[PDB]
Amino acid sequence: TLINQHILKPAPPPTEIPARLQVKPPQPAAMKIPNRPTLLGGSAI
Amino acid sequence: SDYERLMLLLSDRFMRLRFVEAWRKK
Repeated sequence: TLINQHILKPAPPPTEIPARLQVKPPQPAAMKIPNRPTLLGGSAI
Repeated sequence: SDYERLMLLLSDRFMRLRFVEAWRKK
């Protein structure tokens, strides 16, 4: 058995839209291998 | 050549060998 936590309350944190772009075709393309951990949400044009 | 200038939008287009040839010497 295990005793579990609970969700608190509707708390709203919105994200924001950053500005840069990238081209680089290698797998790391940043600091490490996976990409959806290291890609900025939704970027501005 | 403004077709190529349109077809290249958002393209934006040996130092790490230097810092490893010293450590391969050591």
